[PDB]
Amino acid sequence: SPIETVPVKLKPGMDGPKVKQWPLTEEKIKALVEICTEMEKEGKISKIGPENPYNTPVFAIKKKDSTKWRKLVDFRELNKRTQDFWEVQLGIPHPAGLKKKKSVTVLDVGDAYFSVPLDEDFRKYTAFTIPSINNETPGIRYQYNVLPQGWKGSPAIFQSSMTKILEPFKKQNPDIVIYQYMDDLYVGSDLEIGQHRTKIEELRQHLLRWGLTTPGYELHPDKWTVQPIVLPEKDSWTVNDIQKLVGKLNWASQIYPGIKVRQLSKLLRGTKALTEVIPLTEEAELELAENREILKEPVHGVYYDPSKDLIAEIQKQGQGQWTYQIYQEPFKNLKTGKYARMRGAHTNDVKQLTEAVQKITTESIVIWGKTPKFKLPIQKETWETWWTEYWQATWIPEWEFVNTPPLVKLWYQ
Amino acid sequence: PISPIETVPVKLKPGMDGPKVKQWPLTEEKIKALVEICTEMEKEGKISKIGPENPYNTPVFAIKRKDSTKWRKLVDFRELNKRTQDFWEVQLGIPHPAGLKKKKSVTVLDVGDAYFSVPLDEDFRKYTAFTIPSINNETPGIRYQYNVLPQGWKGSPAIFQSSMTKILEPFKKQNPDIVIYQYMDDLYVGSDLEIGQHRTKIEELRQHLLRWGLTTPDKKHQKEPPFLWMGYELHPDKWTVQPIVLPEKDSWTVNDICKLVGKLNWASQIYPGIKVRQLSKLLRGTKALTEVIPLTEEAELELAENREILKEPVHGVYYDPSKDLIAEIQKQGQGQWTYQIYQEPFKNLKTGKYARMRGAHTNDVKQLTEAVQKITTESIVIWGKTPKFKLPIQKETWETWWTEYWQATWIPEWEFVNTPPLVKLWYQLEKEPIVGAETFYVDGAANRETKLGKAGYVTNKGRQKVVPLTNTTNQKTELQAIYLALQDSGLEVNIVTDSQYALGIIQAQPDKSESELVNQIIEQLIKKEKVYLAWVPAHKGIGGNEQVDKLVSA
DNA sequence: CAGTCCCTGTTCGGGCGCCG
DNA sequence: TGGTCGGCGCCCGAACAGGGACTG
Ligand SMILES: Nc1ncnc2c1ncn2[C@H]1C[C@H](O)[C@@H](COP(=O)(O)OP(=O)(O)OP(=O)(O)O)O1
Ligand SMILES: [Mg+2]
Ligand SMILES: [Mg+2]
Repeated sequence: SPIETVPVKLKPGMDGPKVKQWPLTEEKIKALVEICTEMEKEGKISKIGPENPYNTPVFAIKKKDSTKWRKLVDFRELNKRTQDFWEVQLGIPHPAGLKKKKSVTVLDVGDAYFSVPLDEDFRKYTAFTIPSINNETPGIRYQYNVLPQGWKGSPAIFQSSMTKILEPFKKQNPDIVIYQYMDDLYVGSDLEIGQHRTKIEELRQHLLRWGLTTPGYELHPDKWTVQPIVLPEKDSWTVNDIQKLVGKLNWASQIYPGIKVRQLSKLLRGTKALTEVIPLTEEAELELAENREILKEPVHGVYYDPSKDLIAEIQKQGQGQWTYQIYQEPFKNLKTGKYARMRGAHTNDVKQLTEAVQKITTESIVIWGKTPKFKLPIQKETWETWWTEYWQATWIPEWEFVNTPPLVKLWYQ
Repeated sequence: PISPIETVPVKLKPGMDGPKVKQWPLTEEKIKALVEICTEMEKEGKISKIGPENPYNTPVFAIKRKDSTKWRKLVDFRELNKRTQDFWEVQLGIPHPAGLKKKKSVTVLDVGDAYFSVPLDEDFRKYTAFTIPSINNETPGIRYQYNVLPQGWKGSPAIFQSSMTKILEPFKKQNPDIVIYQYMDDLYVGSDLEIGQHRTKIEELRQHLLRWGLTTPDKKHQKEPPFLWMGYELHPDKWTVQPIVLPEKDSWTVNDICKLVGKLNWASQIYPGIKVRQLSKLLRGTKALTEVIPLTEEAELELAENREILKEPVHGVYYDPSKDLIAEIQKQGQGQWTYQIYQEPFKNLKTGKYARMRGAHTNDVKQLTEAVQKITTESIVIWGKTPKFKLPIQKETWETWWTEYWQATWIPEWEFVNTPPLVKLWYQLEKEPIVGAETFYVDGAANRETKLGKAGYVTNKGRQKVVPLTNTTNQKTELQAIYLALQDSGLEVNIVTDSQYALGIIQAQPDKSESELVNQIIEQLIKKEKVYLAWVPAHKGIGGNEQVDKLVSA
């Protein structure tokens, strides 16, 4: 039986994923199980015991109003341990041309991986445990035989046979740039919605009769300008109204080593009343139209170093007011942006912060070919309590939690 | 007897060998029983004798049980475990009466000689080597090894549990309609059949189990309502924790206090509002669990208070999914909180508390949301649903704190419940300078290796002050300073700072902190009817800024 | 730059409780 | 005399961890 289960190993001196599974929902377990049921009946997974000390959290999320749940796993802790099998051996050539695509389309197809038998000597890590309500029964475990969606090598190993499934439509339409991340595939082009959409539907008839299957949907991240660090636009300035735009430009300075201080630092040198109005001279008034030009001029010191991890920071402002801090180093903001709750049913803090962690990453992956390391503004407990609720990203960005006073949020406000 | 179930594969820690520790002598009493057991155990094949070819050995002992002529035979496998590979525990949490749905028919079964019915793998058996001493301290001990999961082996648990689930796998599969709460070897069969048909299925289940080597002796709760299960008492329509006796004593040692808090923590699931803060507080000065510790007033009371609650019998009900799951919570003060979940007023499912003070600078609305999570998580663990809430915090005090806080805090579907002590932000902070208000410029500092430092302010209407601080730090100053700029100011003030440490602290409107000084700032803060607080860079020579530096930099 | 303090969080282990 | 194991909970202490502020 000439198949080819590619051998793989974890980094040197690295055990496997031993991460406790977390609480689910009635609805979530009922589907999460109904799934693994079929999934075993088709040898993708196989029940396993206690003697396998490896575990990864799992859960599901209905999606797109398919009103059909999809199974997902936080292989995060694994991909970190799964050795550079995904790094220094089988990297990914940055198709930087996708930034320009008029209209790109994303479509999950990893649903093909489950036809790619995984190295058995490795399967022992894909172990995930399902729980039961009120702890009626002990954890029902399982393992992976085929390729586990949402994993590092899961896409890497398949890509080879992938590219070869692409040649017919990827060479009869080389104008388009086709990128594959984790499970989702990206097809960015320039055609109009009347045409461009009718074609993604052809790339279907090609991939379904070639194996793969899949059930505003488009994107144009570049078609959206990062909102620069705007300043106030008044015609009278108070003692604080000034001391504020002062301390703001004192920090909004390391982003632009060239930004004027003294002319507006001069307007005060004595203990004055905050209410008091004291407009400016022509030099400090020209500094308002000057240090206001550095804020339309793209910062300089931005080098996308794939050698380091894409970090980010976020901000809670007001009425769906969140802001993008995509950077690789201190003040080295590669790109920044925002996100406001649309003119639809007004949701809540977390519900959005999540989309506003998903949206910001959807781009990070297109504009860079990878995902951030979000510095989160929410509380651990909180995040972990509902985050899983509002998520449809077949992947999971790494992240941390952080609490730090605003007035630093002003600069993006 | 012993089960045909598939044995389980266990290896040892890479490059590690078996135990080789001797048997620390035991009473002429335990030996008498160990020799009375193994006799049977070996006769039943649960253990095979061994000779010189077995290089390993580990000690064992015995235990009596709750009013039982029976002894439990244990093995001090501490060493082996260390050298034994490690498994993934399959026992996720614990079942809870409150998560049981009302059933037409219940039964409870306890598999006999549970572990000893599950076969240990043929290869590993070699390490479970032990030695059973002689009484006349003459004849060299007799040696054996287990052929079944040993009592006290790091792995027995997850294995048994696993082994068990697989044994019931077929029955549950062919009897989808019978709920079977299983915990270790403890079975609770819930059915909606009539006594007739249920008792019949109960036999089927039994025979099945025995046929797989699992005996279900008559220690099987039948028409036993109240059933005894997981430490409760299951009645036809309510349930309750078993007799939970506290220790009445005079002089209290430290673990003693430990047993109390533990128990009261056990009580806290149904007797509502047990409180522990002042008793747990009583256990910070980490010491000997044989060391006498004094009892405080706040403690002494908290004890007797709860001790009373435990006198009035209480109970809880079962779960009905065709009816909303509610949870209400109330403040018990000083950072503590109590709560209950019900579906029908006065007939609640479970009660509980939340006494953890997460942070050093938070308020009640922080501690309230901190609790709403505790309850959701937990709630999902039990009903796999998330409760609607009833909270003692105004429908606005919330639309304030959140739309106003810098973090995205969220609370599920919730209503208001006017039931003091309500929860409300103890004060606000003007987000717009207060006209006609003495504009103070505050700051201070102290020295690294040297003792003191200082802090002070300056008004825009002309006014000067500064104080000599002792043992302070870069922080104990900035704050110590904003403390006076309040008492030394009226209803309307306007302070400013170049620091952010003190800015964020007071940016959360905290009303409770571990640092007395902080409480003093808040304390005053509550008194003033308007206060603004902006920030401007430090050592960047800003108006009214530098003056303050110098006045203190000295 | 560093080497430092302050401070705020986290994580982890330990003890007791409850269950088997 | 005393001593085992696994699960979960509570609380406490210790060891981390990252900022911000200063010193050399
Ligand atoms: N104190 C303990 N130490 C280690 N394991 C225990 C302990 N108590 C219970 N167990 C584990 C091992 C047991 O085989 C299993 C079941 O114990 P249990 O149901 O209370 O009695 P048993 O099944 O060993 O025989 P019996 O039916 O006569 O009570 O749970
Ligand atoms: Mg038993
Ligand atoms: Mg200062």
